[PDB]
Amino acid sequence: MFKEIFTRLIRHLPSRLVHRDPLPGAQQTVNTVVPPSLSAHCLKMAVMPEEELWKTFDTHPEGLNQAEVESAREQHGENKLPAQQPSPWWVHLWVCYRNPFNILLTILGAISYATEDLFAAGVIALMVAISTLLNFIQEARSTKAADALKAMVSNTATVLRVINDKGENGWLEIPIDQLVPGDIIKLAAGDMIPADLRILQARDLFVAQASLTGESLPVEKAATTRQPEHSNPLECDTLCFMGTTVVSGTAQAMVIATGANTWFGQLAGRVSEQESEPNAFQQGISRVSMLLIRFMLVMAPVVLLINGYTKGDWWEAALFALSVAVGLTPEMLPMIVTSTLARGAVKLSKQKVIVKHLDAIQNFGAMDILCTDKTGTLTQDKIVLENHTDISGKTSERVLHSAWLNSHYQTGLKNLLDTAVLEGTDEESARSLASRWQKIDEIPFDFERRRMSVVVAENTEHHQLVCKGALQEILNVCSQVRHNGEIVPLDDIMLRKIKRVTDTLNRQGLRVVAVATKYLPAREGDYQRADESDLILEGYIAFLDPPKETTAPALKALKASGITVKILTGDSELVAAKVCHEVGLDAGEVVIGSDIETLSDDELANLAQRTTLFARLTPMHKERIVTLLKREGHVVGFMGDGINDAPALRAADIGISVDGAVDIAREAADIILLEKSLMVLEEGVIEGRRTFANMLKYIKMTASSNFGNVFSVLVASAFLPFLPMLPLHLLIQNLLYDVSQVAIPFDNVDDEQIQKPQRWNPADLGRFMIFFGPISSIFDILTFCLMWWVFHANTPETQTLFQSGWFVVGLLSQTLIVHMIRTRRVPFIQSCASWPLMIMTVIVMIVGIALPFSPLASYLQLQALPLSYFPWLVAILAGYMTLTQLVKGFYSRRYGWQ
Amino acid sequence: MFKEIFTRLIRHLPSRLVHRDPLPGAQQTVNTVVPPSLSAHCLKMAVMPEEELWKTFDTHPEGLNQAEVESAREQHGENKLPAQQPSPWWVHLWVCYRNPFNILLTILGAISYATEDLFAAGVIALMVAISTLLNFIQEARSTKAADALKAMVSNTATVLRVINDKGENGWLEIPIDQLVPGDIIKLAAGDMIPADLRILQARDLFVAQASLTGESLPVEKAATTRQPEHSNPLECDTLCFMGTTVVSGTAQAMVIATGANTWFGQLAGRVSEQESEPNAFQQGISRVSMLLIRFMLVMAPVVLLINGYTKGDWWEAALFALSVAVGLTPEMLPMIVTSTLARGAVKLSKQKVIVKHLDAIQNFGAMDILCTDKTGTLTQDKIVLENHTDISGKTSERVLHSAWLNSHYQTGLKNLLDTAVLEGTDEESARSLASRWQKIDEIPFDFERRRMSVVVAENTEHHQLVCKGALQEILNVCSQVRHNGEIVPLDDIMLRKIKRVTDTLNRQGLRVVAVATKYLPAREGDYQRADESDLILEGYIAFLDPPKETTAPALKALKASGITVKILTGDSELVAAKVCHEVGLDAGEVVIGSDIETLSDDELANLAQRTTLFARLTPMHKERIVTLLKREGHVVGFMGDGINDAPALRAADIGISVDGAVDIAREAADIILLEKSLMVLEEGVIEGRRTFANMLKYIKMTASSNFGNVFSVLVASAFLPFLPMLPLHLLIQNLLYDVSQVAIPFDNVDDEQIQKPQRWNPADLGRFMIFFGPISSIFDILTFCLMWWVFHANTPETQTLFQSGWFVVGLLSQTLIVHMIRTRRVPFIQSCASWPLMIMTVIVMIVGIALPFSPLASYLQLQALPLSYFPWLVAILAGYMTLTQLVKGFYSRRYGWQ
Ligand SMILES: Nc1ncnc2c1ncn2[C@@H]1O[C@H](COP(=O)(O)OP(=O)(O)OP(O)(O)=S)[C@@H](O)[C@H]1O
Ligand SMILES: Nc1ncnc2c1ncn2[C@@H]1O[C@H](COP(=O)(O)OP(=O)(O)OP(O)(O)=S)[C@@H](O)[C@H]1O
Ligand SMILES: [Mg+2]
Ligand SMILES: [Mg+2]
Ligand SMILES: [Mg+2]
Ligand SMILES: [Mg+2]
Ligand SMILES: [Mg+2]
Ligand SMILES: [Mg+2]
Repeated sequence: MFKEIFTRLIRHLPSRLVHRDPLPGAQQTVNTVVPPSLSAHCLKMAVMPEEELWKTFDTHPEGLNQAEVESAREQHGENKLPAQQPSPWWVHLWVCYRNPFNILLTILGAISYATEDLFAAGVIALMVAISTLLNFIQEARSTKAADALKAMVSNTATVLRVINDKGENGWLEIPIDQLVPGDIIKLAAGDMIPADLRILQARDLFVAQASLTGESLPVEKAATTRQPEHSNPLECDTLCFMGTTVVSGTAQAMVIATGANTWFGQLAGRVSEQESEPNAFQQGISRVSMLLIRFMLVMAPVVLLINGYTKGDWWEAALFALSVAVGLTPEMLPMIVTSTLARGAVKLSKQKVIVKHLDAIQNFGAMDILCTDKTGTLTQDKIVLENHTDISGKTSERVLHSAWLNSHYQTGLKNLLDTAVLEGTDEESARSLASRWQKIDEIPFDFERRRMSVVVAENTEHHQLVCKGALQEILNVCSQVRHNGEIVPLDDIMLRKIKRVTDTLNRQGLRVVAVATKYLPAREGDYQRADESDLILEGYIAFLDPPKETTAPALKALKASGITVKILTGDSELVAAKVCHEVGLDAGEVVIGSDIETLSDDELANLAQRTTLFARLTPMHKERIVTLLKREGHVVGFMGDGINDAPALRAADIGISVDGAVDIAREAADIILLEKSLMVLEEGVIEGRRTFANMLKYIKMTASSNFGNVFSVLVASAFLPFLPMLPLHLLIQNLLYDVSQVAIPFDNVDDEQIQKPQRWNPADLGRFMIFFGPISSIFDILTFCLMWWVFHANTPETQTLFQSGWFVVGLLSQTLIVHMIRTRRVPFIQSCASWPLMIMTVIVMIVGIALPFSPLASYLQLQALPLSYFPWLVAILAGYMTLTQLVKGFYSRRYGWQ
Repeated sequence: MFKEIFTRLIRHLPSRLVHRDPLPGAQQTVNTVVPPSLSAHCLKMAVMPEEELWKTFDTHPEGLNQAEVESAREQHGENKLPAQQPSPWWVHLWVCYRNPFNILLTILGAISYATEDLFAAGVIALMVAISTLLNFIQEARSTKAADALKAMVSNTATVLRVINDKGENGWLEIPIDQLVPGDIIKLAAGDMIPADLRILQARDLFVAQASLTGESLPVEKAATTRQPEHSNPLECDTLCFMGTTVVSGTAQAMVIATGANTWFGQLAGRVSEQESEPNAFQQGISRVSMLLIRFMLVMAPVVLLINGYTKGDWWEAALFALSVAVGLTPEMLPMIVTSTLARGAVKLSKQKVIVKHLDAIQNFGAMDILCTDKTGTLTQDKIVLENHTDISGKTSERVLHSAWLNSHYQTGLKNLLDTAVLEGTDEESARSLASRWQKIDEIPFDFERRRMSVVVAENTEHHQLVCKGALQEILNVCSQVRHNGEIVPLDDIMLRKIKRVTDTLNRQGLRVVAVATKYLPAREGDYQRADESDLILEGYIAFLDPPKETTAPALKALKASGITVKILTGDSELVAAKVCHEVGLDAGEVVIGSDIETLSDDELANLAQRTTLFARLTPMHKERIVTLLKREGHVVGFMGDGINDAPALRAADIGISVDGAVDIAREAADIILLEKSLMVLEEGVIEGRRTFANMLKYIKMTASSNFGNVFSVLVASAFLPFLPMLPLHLLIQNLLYDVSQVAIPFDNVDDEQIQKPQRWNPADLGRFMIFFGPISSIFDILTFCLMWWVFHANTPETQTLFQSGWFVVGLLSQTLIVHMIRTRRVPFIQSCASWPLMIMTVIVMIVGIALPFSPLASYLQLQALPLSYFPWLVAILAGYMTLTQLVKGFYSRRYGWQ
């Protein structure tokens, strides 16, 4: 067979609904080294004086009004990737109609009924047009809902603009897509860079450029270029590129690039190609579409040739065969995937879960392994008990004052320790310290040395450096200690005693943060990491973060569902073990990052397979563990809300980030939780499994019933001198069945199907179709025999009655078999469908019954049915339902439902 | 007027649905001193030898089988109060039909249509029968649901019985109602006494008889009488009465009394009278019923006299006037109160809230003040951090071992301290201590000395007494301390230093529990409270109970709703203040129980009005505060789950107890929470306010529309030579309107109405009826004019058309005005009714508009309506709706909706 390139009937969904966003910010290291044309304009803008910058981008210090921003947007464009542009509705309607199947339907109908048979081909075009509008309406509604949901959780940028429209200006929050070139914004810690910026002013701005330059260390950014030599576009100290984050400090800069014009837009190579590889969901959809196309190509030509050879009317035979094959078209596949999931997403929106792109739900339904960090999930972020002790254990006010100095002047990410220190310190001493001391510089949290430091001064002759951080990192650089109120050198015995005391504190669940203070003479030169040496240790603050009340029940529910919960923390092993024991999560053996840093990939994969608590991990360690976990059929999902957690989020099959997080974590994630709760995640997982099961059920039903009808009519034409149904009748049946199925996304789901992770095998759909098709065909042949013999529809002159008869049964069959195939169990007693499904089933059955007796039946070439047909119809329906219910067991035993 | 005794048409609901349970266990001190006949049988049973007890009650040590327990139940009766017996369904149907209004309806119809007018009086009886069956069905369904809900949370008793039916026996759990006389059960701490018991065996059984004997101190209970002199039935040491609780110890006893035969059944005086005083809900229902009866007595006789004088047919006039007055009958009042609330209760069942009796919902909707205890609600019961230090502060293993000895052997109620001590202690030392030491006696928690004590021994020569409790109570009795590993006398300076250290610990949120140990020579004599003296203090265990994560948001929501949250704790003031500060609840000034023990009632009432945190309270203090809080229009609800919290629960307007609590707290409470969560309580409060608003709306609509029709027909008969409607048509209209209103309990409620506590004023119903009645009357007179002039229904020979005309619009008015009166806002845009209400409205409108064209119309004396009447009825309906919407503003401004 093969010839996949020849087949082009598949219509793929837009790249926004499925597949991850093509702009993670980092992606991968480029090899083309960008185009040189851009990295001359970048350098020029870096060195271009600020005074003439206003005229270049037509920007004023006050800001931009509505007209100016609109003109800039129209001129330059939108701050979005090209793949993120929604199609116009008329384009969407046209592409939803120009598909080969509907065009061929209309052309063949016109050809068959061109000569002296008007109103026979006009209505057959009307029916396919109604089907096309129905599909377009469903797709448009679902896409609009999904796009609205995605934009609900989007990164915001603070821009001056004009509020009063008279020049009053202010500060707003808008999604990054609306940032036009030549716009003035301000930046703070935790806010990602929305677009390429020219730094206008900066106070201690430190940003993380590891996405682009590959260096984990933060890089300074000054208002004016302090670096000596330019000609390195990425390393210029006055420009910040999109996709980077502000580690610390404050700044105000002007937008200079937007959309593809940004460095990441085209220089990173994202715009060029970068569309060769699809994901698992797209591959499964493509497999299903190819299966349906193969089925149609195998079946429909046989019917066409048989009818044409038997009756001699090749055109009518082709039209009828195409009408039969309509039910198996892949054009339905978008709708389902677009509609069902979207509905589930809406329900997730009511459960404090926002899904960015729909396909993640599949992974979100098969997340057997869940890697999370303890604080925020396992324990409350707010700390209840904190005491500022000294080496001897006595309470020290000096340690608390130094902690306040280091936590009130720092401009980095806000920490639970910083908030607790600010709250605990009394107001009077707070004012005294604020008046006495003033900031001179800042050394941000590099995350390698794990030591945040701040330099302050109260006089122009001496500077005091105060640093906090993990106990071991502080101790590695301290030289002196204030034990007993004297500056005694820190000996090995004192270090061992401190380690014993801190281990005792940790085993109780108290984390330890040390504070060190150093005095230096007045120095104009800016301080760097090298100055953090020979520090005088002051004390260690012991604090407790209580485990959340919901943590234990949520973890129990998660492990009952089958989601193996693993912890990848970057704190002390003892604290993590105590937290896991208190929350009831078994820890087994802890594994430090130093060990895994040397093991082989296979050894680490096996260890992660047989481990639950990983402590003292670098972000590279977390990414490596997440990547190596997905080595044998395991779909691992990571949950992080840090600066460096974006690579880990992208590495995992599904990334989850809390709404109250840094902007990069939200942007790179796939699912956004409105709060950091495990119970919310568990409920969302249940709902997502329900939604995926509903979509699979929809596809299976609509494929199986149509294949059964195709088989029915396939073995019918040899012994019939007329068409068993007219193509118009088949189109009516398909439209009414689709109207009935509209409510399937709202169907209930059996608890058996959502008790385990779902592994979707597209190949199972073919076996399901083959098993559940001929059951309808047997009773369709029975209906043919009933019409031919009992009711004497033996001649073409009385053909129409024949057709009408089968029509009714067919429709009702397609409308009733649903209620006996949406289970592994016995319907209506052991399980029931949702009310909307019942309502639609009743409505469609009533319409199908009334259609032969409707006045339009003569227009639709339908003849009224005699009353003797009704008991036979009921008997056939009951027999079909009973037969399928009894035969479901064989399919359950042979292969299984899930 | 007066003559309230003469009026007896009001039907009261059964005493189980409304009003508290008449068996709190304690009630009040009796003055009749019981009947002497019972307190001779009680003494005889106390002194009657155990060997012959088996034959007296026909009980075997192995237990009782199904036949024997059934025979005993049939002979003696059921373990329930007489007021708790549900009525038989046939009795319920008969009492729901023998009401005077329906009987007079049938009698007057028969009298009017006795002579040559059959099939006219038979059908008028059929309609009232159908209405009676509808009312009975609704009442029966709602009562069954409420009774099922009440029995869900009921006290259980562990009884041997027979499981295998072959004599294997075992231990079961059955609601106390099934405990027949001569049944063998076992008792544990926290289980209330289900019925009068004869103690067969007892290990250190201590029970609280303060309900009966009024003594707070626990009383011993031995298998054989150890007291010297009998003839005091309450103080006999071998019998336990119903309504008492087991403070500590274990026992196995035999049931000797059941139902009213128990001491509390009739000797307490509960059976005799004790039904004079109703509650607020019953008084409001009675006021509404009296209002409706007075309105009927004012209106209907006038119509009867006018029609009888004008037309001369007194019997038909009386029939018609009674049919008009049907809509204002109080017979609907049970249904509503029985149905609506029940529906809400069902929803509360899905929100982990179980309502025992329906009336509490009203109080549960007006609970402006909520008194609760901190632990369990404010903070999690489980404690995260605990360290067993000594006086010098060093960690002491001896203190932990003594705590394990005192917490593993005690049989009292489990404490979080006991659980934490048991878990913290290592298994090896646990086994060593268990093997080394053994119990000799026990001194339970009297709650006055606040010191639980246990005496153990490792040799037959020395006994060690170990006691824990609050720090101050332990220190008040200690004499020596093990400071620095020596037995040094406890001086004042050491006491002051310990107090300073413990206050420092408390200010951080850590509670302090001290442990004292004493040595005694081997003494056979049983130990008492007097032996707790000259104890050697060992150490104080410091533990932390973290505040719940949901506490702060739930408290914020509660205070936003208007529920003032007050705390009545019995712990240290500093700990309560720290907890309140951490959870965000403002504390202001703490108040100790010693101060309030001396203040006057008015002073204490004012203080409680202007205070939030009460610490160091006795249960009497809590009861006094709760009682004095309800001194000015305040509905105060208490939440407790302790032994002594039952009087406080009964004192409050509404009592709330958690499902996981002692049996007495659950039994005496009014609402049972499936978990100790404030968010659940807040959601339940919102739902209960919704339910009460729905019931009030139902009553207001069904009264106002009927009064409007009554007024309409009242000023209509003078200028009409025929009845404006037939009584049969009126009955049909009322039945269809009731069918429409069936779904009102499912109506949505505006958030404005449930944003504040509800104060139900029955007198407002009359003003609402007077304001919203004549609007319907104006358009009814318009309909009369339309029929008389435009359609020329000027003679009795063409009377029926007239009637039929009005019929239609009449019904539609009563069916449509609903949608424009269930608001203070504009309908269908600013607020909408629930879908079931819309469905019922549409169905009833269709039925009413189709009845004149139905074949039964001739049977119902109804004539088909000309098509010209349809635009007129549509215009009349639109005008009536618009007029009501416009004039709603005047009613809202003059009085107000809520
Ligand atoms: N700018 C900073 N970036 C990262 N960590 C910081 C920073 N400043 C201080 N820290 C500390 O370093 C720890 C590293 O934790 P992360 O794993 O990066 O994030 P997290 O949410 O705190 O999860 P944990 O700490 O591993 S339980 C933080 O918990 C802080 O105590
Ligand atoms: N048998 C007992 N009955 C009552 N309290 C006891 C008993 N044994 C020990 N206690 C202690 O006495 C305290 C009195 O608290 P209660 O108010 O009666 O109940 P509670 O649920 O603990 O609410 P608290 O303690 O006031 S926050 C308990 O918290 C225990 O620490
Ligand atoms: Mg931001
Ligand atoms: Mg600097
Ligand atoms: Mg069919
Ligand atoms: Mg019990
Ligand atoms: Mg004893
Ligand atoms: Mg009316």
